[PDB]
Amino acid sequence: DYQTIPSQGLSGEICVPGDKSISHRAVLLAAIAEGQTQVDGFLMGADNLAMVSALQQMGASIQVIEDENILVVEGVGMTGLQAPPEALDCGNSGTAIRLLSGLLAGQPFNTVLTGDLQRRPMKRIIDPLTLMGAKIDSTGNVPPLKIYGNPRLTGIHYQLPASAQVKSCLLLAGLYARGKTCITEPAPSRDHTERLLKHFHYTLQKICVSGGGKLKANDISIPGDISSAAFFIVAATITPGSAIRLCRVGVNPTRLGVINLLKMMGADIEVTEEPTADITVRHARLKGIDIPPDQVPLDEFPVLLIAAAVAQGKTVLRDLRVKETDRIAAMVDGLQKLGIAAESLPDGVIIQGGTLEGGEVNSYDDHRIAMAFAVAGTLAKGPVRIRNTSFPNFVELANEVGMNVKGV
Repeated sequence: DYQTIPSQGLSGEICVPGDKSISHRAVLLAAIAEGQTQVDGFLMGADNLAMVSALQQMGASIQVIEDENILVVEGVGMTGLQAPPEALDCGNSGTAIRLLSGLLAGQPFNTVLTGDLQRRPMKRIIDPLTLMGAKIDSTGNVPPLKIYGNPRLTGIHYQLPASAQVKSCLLLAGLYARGKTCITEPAPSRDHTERLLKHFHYTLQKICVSGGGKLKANDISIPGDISSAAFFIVAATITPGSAIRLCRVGVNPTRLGVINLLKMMGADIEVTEEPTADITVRHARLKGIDIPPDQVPLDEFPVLLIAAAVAQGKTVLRDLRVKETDRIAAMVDGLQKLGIAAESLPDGVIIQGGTLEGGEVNSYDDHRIAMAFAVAGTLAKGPVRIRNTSFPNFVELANEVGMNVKGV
């Protein structure tokens, strides 16, 4: 159990842990490039290391210097991946299972993808991979997935009615498809895959990628995870006398949703192949807003709801994926317990700003939810108790900047 006590003000400079999505893509692309790549700021979490283990099972040369957050990867070339002796265990990483599916569909061997993920189905990536020539067995529970490598995939044009997960997977398959693979979508979506492809010298057309190119090694620094940054950003925003600076945080437009929304509420957020920046945040009073639906697709959203809880006025969004709709429900419950008049809507949510109270909330064993209520704990009139890996690191960092969190 995690307890909090009202913060007397956040201050100082901190680095947040490396970006998870970029870490995933950096090691996977580096593994098959030509030459040596050094990865700095690699998120040494369980998920990211599950990806490293899978790649090592397929002949990838990767040194893990866990204490320094570095990887020294010796690429094996686009055609250098080899049949793994056993199932690839993706543990809890729904990203690993999706990217590997895209990477492996077109190899000349069979693979089994295993993991802890069954709530999240993946017909959205299997359908298009199958059109490219993939033979994937996804019957019963998924995971596990059986992939019957098809070393003769063919490029396809595929229409996506705003999903970066599918686009990432298909760009990966496209490296191993004959011809061009083109993905068109209604509006831009996270483009970390496109960026790292360009970082490793592969050419793109903006998006189409062609099978037949060659990834070349190129050192990379993983920017801080703006999704992690967001919690400190909101903490600093709502807590009197706070002024903090988050160093080297990635500020890719496709990930700035929360920052954009906080700015509209009146937050004081100074933002000084992947754009990275320093972010300085100072306490500020917020107003409620109408949240535009196109800003949600740009994981951290739960903590924005905290910012809404302490603003003056009503905050509302009308017109989403199920995963987030579930997280919203968890926030509405928790806020209710802390004296906040919140209410779920079939199309979104409606929060009336007021005054956080001390109390108890249920985190639903979700680190993002627990983190969000830790942030609320900074301003809550009394201790907030939470019944919730990365959160212990979150705890150490929080305490260092004046956000009080005791796992006792």
